[PDB]
Parts: sequence; structure tokens; C-alpha cells
Amino acid sequence: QKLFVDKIREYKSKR
Amino acid sequence: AATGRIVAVIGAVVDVQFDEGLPPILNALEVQGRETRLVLEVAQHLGESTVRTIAMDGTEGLVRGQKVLDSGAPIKIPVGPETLGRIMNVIGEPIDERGPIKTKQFAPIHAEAPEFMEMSVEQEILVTGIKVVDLLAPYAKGGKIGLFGGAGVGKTVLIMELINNVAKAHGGYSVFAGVGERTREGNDLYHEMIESGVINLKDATSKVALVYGQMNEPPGARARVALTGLTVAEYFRDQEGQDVLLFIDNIFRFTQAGSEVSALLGRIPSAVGYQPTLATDMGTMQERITTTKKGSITSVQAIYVPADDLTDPAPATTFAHLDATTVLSRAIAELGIYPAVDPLDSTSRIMDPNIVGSEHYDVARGVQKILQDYKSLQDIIAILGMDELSEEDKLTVSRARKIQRFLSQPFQVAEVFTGHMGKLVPLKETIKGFQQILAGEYDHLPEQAFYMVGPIEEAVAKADKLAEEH
Amino acid sequence: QNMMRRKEQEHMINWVEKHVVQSTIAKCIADLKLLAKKA
Amino acid sequence: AKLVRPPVQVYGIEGRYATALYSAASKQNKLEQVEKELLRVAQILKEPKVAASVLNPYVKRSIKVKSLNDITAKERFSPLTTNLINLLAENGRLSNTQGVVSAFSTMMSVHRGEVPCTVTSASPLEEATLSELKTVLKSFLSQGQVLKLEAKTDPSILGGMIVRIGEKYVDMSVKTKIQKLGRAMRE
Amino acid sequence: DLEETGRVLSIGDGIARVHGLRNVQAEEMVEFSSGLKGMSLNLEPDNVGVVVFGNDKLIKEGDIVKRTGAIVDVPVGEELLGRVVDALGNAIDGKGPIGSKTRRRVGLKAPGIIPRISVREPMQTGIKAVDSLVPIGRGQRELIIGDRQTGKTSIAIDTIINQKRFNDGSDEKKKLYCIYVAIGQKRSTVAQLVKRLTDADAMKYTIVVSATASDAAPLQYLAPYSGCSMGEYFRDNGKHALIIYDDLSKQAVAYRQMSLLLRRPPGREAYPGDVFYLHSRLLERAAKMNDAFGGGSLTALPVIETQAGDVSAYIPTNVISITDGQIFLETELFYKGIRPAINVGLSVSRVGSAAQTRAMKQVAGTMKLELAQYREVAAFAQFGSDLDAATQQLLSRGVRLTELLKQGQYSPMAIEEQVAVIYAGVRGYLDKLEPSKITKFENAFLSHVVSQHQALLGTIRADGKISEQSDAKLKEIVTNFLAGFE
Amino acid sequence: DLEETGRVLSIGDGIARVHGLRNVQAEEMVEFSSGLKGMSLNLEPDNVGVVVFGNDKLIKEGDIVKRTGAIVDVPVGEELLGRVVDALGNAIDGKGPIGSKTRRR
Amino acid sequence: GAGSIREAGGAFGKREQAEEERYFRAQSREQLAAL
Ligand SMILES: Nc1ncnc2c1ncn2[C@@H]1O[C@H](COP(=O)(O)OP(=O)(O)OP(=O)(O)O)[C@@H](O)[C@H]1O
Ligand SMILES: Nc1ncnc2c1ncn2[C@@H]1O[C@H](COP(=O)(O)OP(=O)(O)O)[C@@H](O)[C@H]1O
Ligand SMILES: [Mg+2]
Ligand SMILES: [Mg+2]
Repeated sequence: QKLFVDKIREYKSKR
Repeated sequence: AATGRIVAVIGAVVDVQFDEGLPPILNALEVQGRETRLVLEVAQHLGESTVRTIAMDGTEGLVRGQKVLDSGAPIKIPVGPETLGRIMNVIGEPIDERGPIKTKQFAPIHAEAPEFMEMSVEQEILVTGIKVVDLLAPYAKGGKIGLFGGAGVGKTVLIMELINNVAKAHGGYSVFAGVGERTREGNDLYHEMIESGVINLKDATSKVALVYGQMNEPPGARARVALTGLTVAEYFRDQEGQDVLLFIDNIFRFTQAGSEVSALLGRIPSAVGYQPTLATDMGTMQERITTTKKGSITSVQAIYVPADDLTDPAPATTFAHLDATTVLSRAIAELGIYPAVDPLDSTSRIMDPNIVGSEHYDVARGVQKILQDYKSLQDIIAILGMDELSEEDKLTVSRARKIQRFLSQPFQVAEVFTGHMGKLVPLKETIKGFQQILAGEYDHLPEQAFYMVGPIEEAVAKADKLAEEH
Repeated sequence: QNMMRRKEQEHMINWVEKHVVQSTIAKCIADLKLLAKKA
Repeated sequence: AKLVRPPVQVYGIEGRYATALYSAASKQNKLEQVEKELLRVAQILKEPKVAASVLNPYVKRSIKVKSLNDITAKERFSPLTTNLINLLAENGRLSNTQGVVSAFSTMMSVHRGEVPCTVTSASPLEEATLSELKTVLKSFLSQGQVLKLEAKTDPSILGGMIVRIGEKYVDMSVKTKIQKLGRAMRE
Repeated sequence: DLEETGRVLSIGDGIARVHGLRNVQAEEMVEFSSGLKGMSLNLEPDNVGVVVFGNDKLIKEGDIVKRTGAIVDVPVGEELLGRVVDALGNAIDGKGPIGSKTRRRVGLKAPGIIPRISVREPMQTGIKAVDSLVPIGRGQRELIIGDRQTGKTSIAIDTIINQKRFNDGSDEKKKLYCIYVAIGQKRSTVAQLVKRLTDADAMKYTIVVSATASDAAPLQYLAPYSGCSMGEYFRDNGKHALIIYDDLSKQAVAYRQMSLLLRRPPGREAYPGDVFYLHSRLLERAAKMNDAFGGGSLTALPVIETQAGDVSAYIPTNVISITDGQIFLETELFYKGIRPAINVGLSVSRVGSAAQTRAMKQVAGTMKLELAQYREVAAFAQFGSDLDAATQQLLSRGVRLTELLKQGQYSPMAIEEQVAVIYAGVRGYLDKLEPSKITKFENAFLSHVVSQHQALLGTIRADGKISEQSDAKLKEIVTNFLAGFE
Repeated sequence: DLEETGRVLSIGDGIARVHGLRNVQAEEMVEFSSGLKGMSLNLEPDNVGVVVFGNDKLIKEGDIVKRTGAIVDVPVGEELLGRVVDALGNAIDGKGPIGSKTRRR
Repeated sequence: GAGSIREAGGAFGKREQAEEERYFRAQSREQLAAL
């Protein structure tokens, strides 16, 4: 789930 | 990056075979083992890991098997305020013997046109001080202009007068691009810009960047030098927000350059012998010369019209890329009227009563209508003669000839051609003078009183002098 | 407020994509499992 | 005269001579023999002196076809291979011969059912999952074909694997997924 | 996601010769590895000739080309009204995605012989000269042909702006949805046009398909068919659409580029053998359906730029042969002060009076006959004072009707006011007035009839004709205003 | 040799397709075996297209072409004053040679 | 074709130009002396 890693781990990163 | 070998040299076209790392199209390749820097722009992938390329300089002395190095990018020219007052060629080398151009950023000469959401609809009249231009087909700030004309009708003199007036009245980093023109005219412009203070060889407050690829260049250099000048102007527009002037002379050469390689690239000719890709090449070049929401670019382009055709594919294709065309006529230059602007063939998209005011628009339409009526009456004048015309029609012909002379104007740059002094007529003075000629306020004055004068007060003074003499 | 919201969320979306490029045998095995799941 | 066309088509001079030879050999049922003799004759052609003598443009075609004829007789070829070499020499297409050869080769490459398929990865992948993918991919095949794998390695895809099964093409790489969902978040 | 692919054998000038792709169809849309799109135009035994929907600097030899399995299609529907789109229907005005539900192929065939009914309903342009002398009907293909800068786009834009009176009303039978395809124009020209349409509130019922000068030749080639499909959506669903291709000369040039680069045999002016087939299969799709097919319609207004007025060129000849008439514009008439610069002698509408309301028919038959006689005797101007009284009367009435046809830009007139003005003209009520005032009168009178005479205008609009009560009331209004006019 | 020397593949209408000549430059002057000179204008993968500076009657298929190593150039100076020369600088006025000390491309 | 006769050059266009110039040099003379 490479992008699904991205989508959560990065929106978290922006948060 | 990647290295290949020359496998064919035909004219200005060179084939290069890469074993590893075929370069994309539009990349700049450097030929190894040459005195001066020779650059080949990739144009086609031929298959079998071979690319066809166009040479930016001469191809003499090239050997099959000679090494060619891939740069990994298109032609990158230096951009920045350091280019002001300098002369560079198509590939960005300084050709003014003043040393390297130490900018801090380089820009590729191939870029995408601004998007549709980046367009600006602002139309604001740019007063040039020329009577016929401001009256009938006024230029707009941030618009594309274009000057059409055959060989010897006055495109260069008009573009130099525009340079003089606007650029010396301007504060926004002009850029001149000589595209396949005479080198003598390039030296002339360089020195009349140095002596005018617009280019400063010391205390670098220069406000013009020059890019030059002239008639003696191969087709590739003459096809890409317009893009080089465009890229300089584009940096000045985007990364600095300034308002740029972009003079291009001559843009037809750009088109012509393509033709000179078209068949050698293996392409079936289109009509009149022009490349099949004429319209799209002109499009991808001209669509970058535009005002965006990030900056403004006023562009004046001298457009050569081969043999006074105006239906040749090159001028006919250029017409749809401009906002205010000025068409010079040989039939007018042979009358002695300068500039040779054709009043019944010039056009401006701001010749709209809601933009220039109803008075300006009405005066312009009245001038054009009386000139068309003069045209229609000249046939009757040839058959019947003049003495058998109606009196309303003799009045029409008198006012039409007077308006013809009054559209003429002495230029500051043509002071050697005429011996006259330069005149810069304001806009309101032009409207007022032409309104007064159309109203009949000067039926008593001769027609030679309006030849090569500025405002109408000068016509009155010239008539008084012409009478006091005889 | 909109334009600052547009430049920012644009500078965010290319950040978060560029920031996972910096970031797996389970996937290589999962690929063959998916190729088997192709049928 | 009706031809026996191969399963795959090659075009050009290569394809024409290869199809002519394939249809010739299929009529007498000698395809494997002609294939072996073409391999051998190509390896003979790659000899430096022979390559210099056959590529030479100022050598008369009479002496060239005589040279090729006798050097064909020194190996006791089939009549089909001998006649093919004589036809190539008589027509002046000797320079193309290896192409022709490989053409026929690739033709038979599909006659044996050998389906080519390349798997590009980021880092060189070990043999366990290699046999795993062998087994799962031979499910992608019709009646009686065998895989020709070429496990290639470019880390620019930084993950996943791009699988080209003949002309089918699946993109399990991670770069394509990242760009796809990036576009989706942008569009 | 298992896809059939091919390799790029070669790439150049926007043409990709592609290996493999054994099952690709003719005119099928393929996708390159760089994300670019392409269309398979040449299916050859050893390669496929793909035209590239973009810039070929992103395509390299060896790149993977995937199939999509579908002929080119575009989104259609009412969700496109008010949007500016590219040739493939992608929004380019930054207002978000097109929330359409239906997709339609751009290369569908035109309706046959039977699904059609005669062209009988008027398509009001708002230009007096067009609506009176060159009437256009719903389902017609009227060509706007002329030299450069003669006022063709202005005719199209007036026709688009004029439909606001019908699109704001409640009569669903008279609503006209406009589509403006812009081929080979500047992006700033299209932005000016979009701003002009927004200011006139004409965007809410207009689609603008934009394939501009910096777009690839395949996109300029495809844009007219995309617009035609977007209009066929309305034509099929009982509604009425109008489409303006501005212009078809540039689409012909783009198609010629694509053909010459694909090495297709060139013909006259290097155009391929099937450029007539191109424009004809584009233009036969503008039809008028019978009530058994919903009664919808699509009206085509192709534009053609002639060089030096040469209508005997290749593409002008083709499109003149295809269409149902022509509105010819002259630059000499333009600079004579006659604007819109319509040449009435050359213009023609082979539909004709069948596309006019009865009132406009009443006044326009008379106006046409009188202007024809005027054109016959018009050379005798410059000597008119030395012929019969009949010839001088012909000249007088002719110049009065000529000045009656001049019209301002972006100001289309309702059919009732056009009829009232032409009535004042062809009934003789402007013979005593001198020419230099006609236009002025035409303005003031108009205001008068708009202010104090809404009953007569409304009754003419509702009846479509000038009945005897309407005739007499018009008579009295005209004579009163004329007697009391400065 | 096939690097400083080629062989004429075909000759006709004053054009010679030449084999070999791998090191010849574009617009270089080559010399045929008959004493004629030519200019290499088409460098192609398999041949060189030489334009012959004279009558191709004396050139036959198989002739030997050699390099000069010099891009075409003519004598210059003041010695040419008063002389009638052909396009390559050779005098045709029947007054002997031209004592030029300098050659210019 | 409004100025077709003088745009074509030739005898009928060169005579028209001469006639125009004659008339208006006459008028410019009789206009200057009255100043
Ligand atoms: N009825 C009119 N009255 C006054 N001016 C007009 C009228 N119609 C057009 N014009 C003006 O004439 C000029 C040319 O008109 P327009 O651009 O619409 O025609 P065109 O054929 O599409 O030109 P182009 O060659 O750029 O495509 C415009 O500046 C326009 O403002
Ligand atoms: N504004 C002018 N005033 C006087 N003479 C002019 C003017 N414009 C052009 N000329 C004359 O016409 C000649 C050609 O001028 P030029 O600028 O070179 O035209 P073009 O650029 O079209 O070749 C000039 O040498 C000059 O004698
Ligand atoms: Mg010039
Ligand atoms: Mg237009």
C-alpha cells in the first residue's frame, strides 16, 4: 500500500 | 553525459549515432574536437539509435565518426540583468568582445507557452507619437504589433523610430532580437544605442539586451535566435515582473530558416515550398511572446512580406498572431509619403469606440472612409478627367489628398534621408488635426502644407511660409 | 485567502510526494500474489 | 504457389528472405535442420577474412558467388541452405544475411512456443521469487509455451517490477503508482 | 491492469512510428509512457503511425505505448455550458473538472435521409443584413467566408449574444445553445472572446472549445469534431444547438501537416486527397431532426478566411460546395463605412424565406428586390443627377436601405425591431430624409418604439407577422416620429 | 587504406559516389586518380558524394580518390592583379603561374 | 476594385496621376497667391 503509506504518513507529516 | 558519433553530414543536417543514452529531442549536443563551439540541436529520432540534428554553426570540417557529447538539456542561455548592454548569439555566447556574461542563472531556449488561465485582457493604448499609427491602428501596452512590408518599404526605419521613442520613454528593460538580418544594421543599431545612452559600456545601467543571428548564419541559428531573444525577454517578464519591450527584426527569417532544412529533414514540402509544420512552429514560437498575469511584454515584430504578397503563407499565418498590424505599402512609399503605412490595410484590436473614445474612433473611421471614397473616385478621374467632377467630389478629393499628406511625418531617425527634423505628435493633436481637416477648416490651404509636418499648427506655419515665398 | 490557499496546498502536495521518495520484500512477494490473483 | 507463412511476421529484405526460407523448409519438413545450418552459416560469415570478402563492393559478384558457393560446399549443407546462400549472393543481399538469419531464428523462436518476457526490477532479485514468478507466469500462457525470462535491474523504478510478457505489459513498479495517485491528488 | 503495448521505432515532428500494437484499431487512442496521448492514423504492416497529442520532446525511441481500446470520445452534456475546454474536453479555465455523465465519440456518422425534416425555423442572428437578406434556419450550414479582419468573428459573436433573449425566456422550443470552437487562434484572443461573452452574460449557454496555435496539429484537427459531438448531444435530445468553427482553414492546415508528415500522397496545394471528406463529414452532422427523433437541430456556422478574396482556392471551394449558403464579407465595403461588411450580391442562403418569420418575409422581399435594382443601377452613381427620375429614385432608395443595414458591434437587434426598421425603410418613409441622418434616425426611432410602443412590438413578436392592425399602427408611429424628427 | 583513400563506387553527371574515405571532412578537396579535383559535399554512412571540378569523362568506376586534408581554398594576394583566373585560382590568361604566397578558404 | 485603374499602373493610371497633379498644382498656385 505504498501510496496509502504516503497518504496517511504524509498528511500526518503536514499536520 | 552520453557520447555518440557523427555518421552523416548533409548541408546543415547532421546524423549522430548514440550507443548508450539517446538524447531527447531538442537537446543541445556539442561536437568534440573543434576550434569554436559547434552545437547540434536534436530534431528527430531516426530509429536504430540514430538522431537527426540541425547545426547551429557551419558544418565544414566535420568528419564521420567525430565524437559528439550530450549536454542533457536544450540550448541554455544566460539570463539576468547582466545580459543588459551585451550582445549574445543563438547559443548565448557574448559576441561583443566585452568578456563573458556572468549571470547567476541559465534558461533553456525551449519552454512551454503560458496557459490560458494566465492570460490578461487589459487593453491600454500605447501612444507612439506617430500620426498614422496612433490615429488609425494604435498600439496597446502589452500587445503584439507586427509590421508588414516588402523589401525596402521602411520596416527597419519604423522599428528604429519605435525603439527611439518608446524605449527612451520606457523604463522596463527592452530586448532586441536580430533574426537573419543584415550585420551592417546590427552594428548601426548597436552604435546608435551606445551613443544614445541606452547601452552603457561603463557604470552598468544599460536597459537593452541584444541577441543577434544574421543572414550569414546557417538555417539552424537563424531559426533559434528568435527563441533566444524570446527567452531573455521571458526571464525579464517572469522572474522580475518588469514590463518588457521585445523588438524582433525580422521574424519572417525564422519561418524561412525552417524551410531551408525542411526537405533535408525528410519532409514533403507544403504549398509555396514551405515546411509542412509552418503554422505549428509559428504557433509554439509566438504563443510565448505574450503578456501574462505575472508580467507584460510589448512586442514589435518586423515581418518581411515576400514580393509584396501578403497572401504568402508566412505573412498570412503571422497575421492571426498579432493585436495591431501595421502594413507598409510600396504604392504609398512611391508617392513620397513616409511612413508608408497603408491606412486601408492596417488594423488594431483597440480601434474600438469603447476603448479609444468615440471622438478618436469617429475621426479614424472618417479618415478611412474619405480615403476609400478617393480610391473610388480616381477611376472617374482617369476616365472623365478632373474638370468634370461634381463639386462635392472635388472637395472629397482635395480633403483626401490633404489627409494623405498629413498622415506623413518626419522621423528623428530619418533625418539623413529627409534632412528634416524629427517630430513627435501627441495623440490629442493628431485627433484634432485630422478632425479639422475632415471638417473643412483648411480647405484654403494648399496640400503641400501638410507634407512632412507635425501638428496642424506646423501645417499652418508651413503654408504661411510657402505663400510668403511665392 | 484563496490564492494563498492555492499556492500552499500546491506546495504541500508536491512536498508530500517528494517526501516519500526519500522513504521491501513484502511488496515483491505481494506483487507475485497479485499476479496470481490476476487469473 | 501457396506459401507456408510463419506464425510471426518480419518485414523488409530480412523478412522476405526469412519467410521464403521458412515456407520452403516447412514444405519438406526440415525446419530444425535449416535452422541449425543458418546458425552455422552466420557464424561462418562473421569470420574476419570472409566478412571482408563479402562486404567488399568492388569485388565482382561472379567471383563472390563462386566463393560463397564453394565455401558452402566445404560444409555439406542442405540444398535449401545452399540455394538460399546462392540466392543472397546472386541478388547482392549478402550484407543482410545475418539479419535474415536472425529473422528466421526469431521465427522459429516462436515456433517452439518460446514466449519472450522481461521483468525489470529495482535491485537484482534472488532466485526463490524468480521460480515463484516463473510458475505464476506460465499460467498466463496458452497451450504449450515456455517462458524466456530476462530479469533486468534498474533502481530508477525504486520498487515494484515491470513485467513485459510478450506484448502484454503490467506496471507493478512503485514510481508509476506514486505518479498516478499524485496526479489523482492534483486532478 | 494488463495492457497490450508497442515500442516507439522512431519519433519526429509529432509522428511516432511504433512497433507492435498488433490489435490497435484505426483511429484508436493510445497512451505513451510519458503520459502523452496519441491517435493511430496509419496502420501499416510493420509499424503504426501515431499522431501525438502534445510535444514530441517527451517521447523517445524505445518508449512503451499502451492501447486504450477506444476510439476518441469526449464528454458531452449540459455540464459543459459556461466552460472553456480543450479539444478533448478537459477544462482549461481552472473552474474544476467537468461533472459530465455521458461520453460521445467524436467520429460518429451524420443522420441519414429519413431522420431529417426540412429547415423551417429561423435562427435569429440579430444582424439586420443577415436576418433580412441571408436568412439562416435551424439545421442549416451557413458559411461565413471572407478575407482577414473583415468582421467574421463579430458575426459569430453577435449571433451568440443574440440568443440571450430566447435563453432567458420560458419558451423551450426557441432556446439555442451555442458552441464556439476556436482553432489555431491565440490564447489571448480566446480570452478576449470569453471575456466579451461573459460581459454579455452569454457564457451560461455557451461552450468554448479551444485548440489554440501552440496546441499540436492533432488537437486542432480534432477540435471541430469534439465541438460537433457536444452539439450533437443537444441535437439528439430535442434541443437546438448552434456551432461556430473559427475557422476551418486552420483545421485544414493542421490536417495537411499531419498528412504530409505521415507521408500520405499530397494533392493540390499539398492537401491530402480526403480533405473534402474531412470537412464534409464534419458538416453533414448539422441537421434538423423530425419530430419522430425529438425535433432537435444543430446549426453550423463554419468560418473560412480567403486570401485576396480568392474563393477559387481549394478549401474555400470545398466548403462552399458543402454548405447551404454563404455570408460573404468585403474589406472594401468595410472601409466604405458599410459595417457589417456583408456583400449582399454575393451572399446567398439556399434555405431562404423558409427560414424567416412572416413579418421579416413581408419587409425583406421588398428590401431584397429594391436593393437588387439598386445594385443594377448603382454604377450610374457619380452621374445620378443626369438620368431619369426613376433611376434617381432607385439610387435614393438603394442608399437609404444600404445605410439601413449598418449596425454596431455587439448589439444584436430583436426581430420585431428589425422588422419595424425595415418597414420604415421599404415603405418610403425615409426618402425625404437625407442619407447622412438615416443611421441617427434609425437609433432615435428605435428608442421611441422601444419606450412608448411595447404593445406593437409584443404583438408582432407574438404573431410573427404584421397584420392589418399592426400595419396601420406601425404606419402611424412611423409617420408621427418622422414628422416630429429633427 | 580506406581512411585517407577511397574508391569510386559510381560516376555520372559530374557526381561521384565514393567508397571509403572515412577521414574526409565536409567540404574537403579530394583528388581523383586522373588529376581532377572534387569537393566532398555529402558525407553519408556508406559513401561520400563528391562533386567533380571538371569533366567526369576521365573518372571511371574503381578509380582511386585521395585526400588533400584541406578545405577548399584559393590563392590570394596582389599577384592576382591583372590576371584572368578560373574558379580555383589557376591562371587562364596564358601568362604563367601566379606567385601567390597566401591561400584563403 | 475601387482604385484598380491606378493600382495597375499603365497608361490609364499614369494619365490619372498626371491629371490630378495638374489640377492640384493649379489649385495650390491659386491658393497660395491668395494668402
Ligand atoms: N459591425 C462592426 N462595426 C464596427 N466595427 C466592427 C464591426 N464588426 C467588426 N468590426 C471590427 O472590425 C475588426 C475585425 O473584425 P473581426 O476580428 O471580428 O473579423 P475576423 O475576420 O475574425 O478577423 P481575424 O482575421 O483576426 O480573424 C474588429 O476590430 C472589429 O472590432
Ligand atoms: N520613415 C522614412 N523616411 C524617409 N525615408 C525612408 C523612411 N523609411 C524608409 N525610407 C527609405 O526607404 C529605404 C528602405 O528603408 P528600410 O528601413 O531598410 O526598409 P525595409 O526594412 O523594409 O527593408 C530607406 O533607405 C529609406 O531611404
Ligand atoms: Mg530592414
Ligand atoms: Mg476571427
